Amino acid sequence: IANQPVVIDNGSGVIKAGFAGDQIPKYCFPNYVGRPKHVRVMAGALEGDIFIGPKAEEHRGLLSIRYPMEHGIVKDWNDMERIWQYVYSKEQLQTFSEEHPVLLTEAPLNPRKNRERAAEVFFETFNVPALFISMQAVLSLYATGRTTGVVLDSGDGVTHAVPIYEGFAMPHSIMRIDIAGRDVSRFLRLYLRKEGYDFHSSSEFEIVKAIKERACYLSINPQKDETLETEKAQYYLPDGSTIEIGPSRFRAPELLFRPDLIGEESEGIHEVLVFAIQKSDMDLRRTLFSNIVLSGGSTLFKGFGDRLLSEVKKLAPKDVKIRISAPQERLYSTWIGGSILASLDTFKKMWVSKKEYEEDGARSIHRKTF
Amino acid sequence: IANQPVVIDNGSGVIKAGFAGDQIPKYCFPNYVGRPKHVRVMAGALEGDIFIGPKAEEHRGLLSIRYPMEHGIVKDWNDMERIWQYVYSKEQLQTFSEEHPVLLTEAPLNPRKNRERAAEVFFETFNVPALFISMQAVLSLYATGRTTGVVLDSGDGVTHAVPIYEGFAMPHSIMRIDIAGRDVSRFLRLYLRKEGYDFHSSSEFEIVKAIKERACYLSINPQKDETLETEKAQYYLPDGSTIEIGPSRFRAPELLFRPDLIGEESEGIHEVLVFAIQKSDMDLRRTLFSNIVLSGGSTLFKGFGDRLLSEVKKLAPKDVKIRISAPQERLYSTWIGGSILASLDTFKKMWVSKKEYEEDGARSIHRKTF
Amino acid sequence: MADPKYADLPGIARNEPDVY
Amino acid sequence: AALVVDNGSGMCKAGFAGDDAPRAVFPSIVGRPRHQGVMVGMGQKDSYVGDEAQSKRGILTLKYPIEHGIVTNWDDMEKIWHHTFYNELRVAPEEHPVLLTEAPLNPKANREKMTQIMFETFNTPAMYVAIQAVLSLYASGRTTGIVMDSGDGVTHTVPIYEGYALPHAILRLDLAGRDLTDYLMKILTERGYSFTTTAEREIVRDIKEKLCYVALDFEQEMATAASSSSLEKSYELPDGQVITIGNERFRCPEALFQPSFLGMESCGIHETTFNSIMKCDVDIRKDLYANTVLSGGTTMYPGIADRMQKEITALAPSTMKIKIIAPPERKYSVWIGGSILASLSTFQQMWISKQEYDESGPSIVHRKCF
Repeated sequence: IANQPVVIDNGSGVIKAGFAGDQIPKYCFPNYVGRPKHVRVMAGALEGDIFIGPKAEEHRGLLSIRYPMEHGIVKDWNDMERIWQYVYSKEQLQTFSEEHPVLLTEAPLNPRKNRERAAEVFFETFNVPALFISMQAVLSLYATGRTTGVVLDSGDGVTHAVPIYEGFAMPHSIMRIDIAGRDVSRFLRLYLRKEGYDFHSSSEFEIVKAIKERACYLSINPQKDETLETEKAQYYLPDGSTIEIGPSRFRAPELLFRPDLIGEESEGIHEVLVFAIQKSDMDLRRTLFSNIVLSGGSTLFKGFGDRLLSEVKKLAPKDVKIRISAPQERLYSTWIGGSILASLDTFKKMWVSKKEYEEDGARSIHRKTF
Repeated sequence: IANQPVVIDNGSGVIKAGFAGDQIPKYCFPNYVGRPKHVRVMAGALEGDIFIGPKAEEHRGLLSIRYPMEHGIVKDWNDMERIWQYVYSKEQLQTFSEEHPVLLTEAPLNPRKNRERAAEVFFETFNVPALFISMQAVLSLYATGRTTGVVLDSGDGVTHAVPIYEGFAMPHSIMRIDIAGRDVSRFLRLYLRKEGYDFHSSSEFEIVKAIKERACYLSINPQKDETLETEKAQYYLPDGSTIEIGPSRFRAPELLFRPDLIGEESEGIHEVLVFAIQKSDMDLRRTLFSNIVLSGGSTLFKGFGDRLLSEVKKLAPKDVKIRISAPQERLYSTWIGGSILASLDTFKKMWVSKKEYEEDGARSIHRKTF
Repeated sequence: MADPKYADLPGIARNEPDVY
Repeated sequence: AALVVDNGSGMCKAGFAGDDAPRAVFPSIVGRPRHQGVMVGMGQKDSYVGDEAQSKRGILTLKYPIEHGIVTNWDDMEKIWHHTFYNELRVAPEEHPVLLTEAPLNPKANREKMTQIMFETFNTPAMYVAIQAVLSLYASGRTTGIVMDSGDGVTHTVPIYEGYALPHAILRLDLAGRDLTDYLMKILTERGYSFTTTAEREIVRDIKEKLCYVALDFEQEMATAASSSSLEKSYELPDGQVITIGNERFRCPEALFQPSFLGMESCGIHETTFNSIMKCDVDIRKDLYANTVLSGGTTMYPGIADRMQKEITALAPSTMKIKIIAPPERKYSVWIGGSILASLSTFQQMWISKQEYDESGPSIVHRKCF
């Protein structure tokens, strides 16, 4: 049973879905379950009581949204089962889980219990013929067509940098933080309350993400932007009430570089990139500096790559060619590589079959991934 | 110019004032501006047409009461200027604004525009020599004599839990909710209309506050009180007409713990107290649980402290020593600490001088408060 | 190509100049 | 099969389920005569009801049982129900189920007493109590939209989105048609047309229905009234006497938009609807602005929809597209909605039964309502 396999690119922010051997994912929607706050007195209302995908995006105001995954670690397992069921259902894929093999994704250095419980869901509740779990960095390099590359990614949950060299992922050189797009959006919300405009509800939270996506930029020199007085640019809500953002637009993404702003001493994006290259072997460093690949949504800020270059120039050894590459399709880079990996004939050997899972259990899944 | 400095403990419900080094604030009056509804035909009437303090409390029924400050954020700035002018005038303090320095108070995580506009009023309309804005939590600990401990407070405006360990306030663990005494009094009024005894006028609103203060209690188990049938205890109004209160007395202050009743998904007092402790670093959590300080008027409900402990026992880790301390004068906690802080010799270094404000501006005030 | 989010004029990469 | 009975404070409307318009339409009045020791000839009714009280108005003390949507005298309300079923409709209440209506934010005891009278006294097989605004929205056809319902009893607002009512955003208002009728009667006395007795209360009510209209701009209409006498219309009474008033046409229903005339100290109907929409969630305001539904007799003044469009646009941001749904049949919109609700097949499982009432009691209705 070797049908056209499915590529479920997981993530706390957005969940991409579709079939193998495609250019772009057809089914992209945000990873959250929406349930109504209010009472439904009047008949002919929105049925189901559980809202996932474009219905939830359309009807935010009703729904008390709650994210099942935080930092690539599913907290609420019932909510992810409903989302994965919604992905497979007639509203998106229009196919059964029994037909196609599954390509799952996870962030590196995650809890092994979550990986086991993920496999349990796909093998038992859904009846998958074969499952395979993979990393974000390996898939990003598949999409570009390279083998050598440091993959500095920045999603909604996790930021990390896996240094791969000619098809050799070094597991001990991996640097990871739990500071990313969601924490920047949460940090922007806190600033907007200090400015004046308060947002508190979960439906109301996604307005702050939309402000962060649209009107934010990274200053090349933050001390210079502090000393100077900002212009105070405007933004229109779905309501229509105007919001003067002020200095919070440039100070919000500084959480990525200075994680001491949230009050949680970590490395930072630029330090993680340097530390990943430094932890690897001596002869591999110059090739890893030349091949720096970007991916994820929190790399899309204005002047992000310019500042990320300047920080590498400050930290790294002098007179070395730094090249921070970044494709046009950064958001779907991880899905594209999964679709390419799924289309290859070697894919049949790498996966974990249902029969192999029933015999061995979790140990066989831990062996095949690494 | 270092005269005996004035303390002005600002608040939405009540405003308290006096001088430094005093045991209790001599001048406690409610923070609102009453203006007459009816026309004055006959001569020899109440002059001025803007009533503040005991005259307004005496003549409620005449005056259309309106509060300038909601949730520790003044909306009507002209009314607060008139209140501050009434504080300084001969009817209360009998002093000039030019002589004494000022200790103002504000809640944490407020709009910075209000803080600048507060400073402009004190420096320009009044001609203050030195101003200093401080937090309610830091002052409450000054009053008790401690340095360690979480300060749970709940006035008429704001409920916020600030964790401070040995003179180190953690700004990123400061939780805040706009669910305090005013919203409880508003929720009690809405319940009394469901019972039968409706109130609508602004002078008539203060009768609901008097009912909230006197005849209310927080039950330990809310589900057990819901199943049981109430006795319908009485309360006599200022007129004379009796009111059987019923289940509206005990379900009204439940708003503080269950903010879903009014229709706003927030934390609640008990969650805010736990969340503030959890946001801090691991080693400080056990000391923060052992030192919990209560403050404000909305902590004075019957069986409030008993319910708080039961909620902490439910949420917090098991086998930890919980201790919810409080002062005897819970309403005068923040003022006494300010009077202590004002009388210290260091207070001269902390404040924003008039010369420093004229040179720099708002930046120097944002540099000295926090 | 089709889909909601893209960036126009960032470029594929930012590279330091190669010396002799 | 089912009967719909909109127990309005003014006109008590009733009929059958699945109908275009109600059969039984009459003013909810119970006129008791002048009790003097002198006899009366050839027999008469001790207490008249409905159209009989309106016909023989000159003698009878016209007392309405419902005051502000609240049943004051229950024996009077019981006589009107009896008059609705047996005399007007000509059908027993034991055979047919009975849909009733009350305004939102009413006393909880009134539903229980209304239901007790239906089951114990009238012996109804099944009953239900609906919100008036919910039915008015259901008569109009839309699932989404705020309903500015306004009768002689109570003006109120209920914002609903995609068949989800927002109970906490509801705002009941004390201003209503009866208060406008009393205001018109007072300003008539100011220009030498004194109406004291309750027989003249219906004449001034009938004057209010014919002549009065909502002003587009009030200060402009006051200026034109002083200049010209073309606006000054004439109305002949039941008696041959005829009277002429100039200022009082536009000035009477202005009390809705300026409650200060009546002495209520409340928000006007234009800004009460705005304040209701702002209390809702921020994401679902556009649809509430688009579907600003009107209903009841107090929305039957000519040019009221134009004044609502002017005032709501003035309050709201400039980017918003304001629109008032004002149908031709908005006077009887509450009853039409009940007829459509009764006609649906889903409503057959939503009724209360006799056996369920005997098990639970009057408190079962609060669960069934919303």
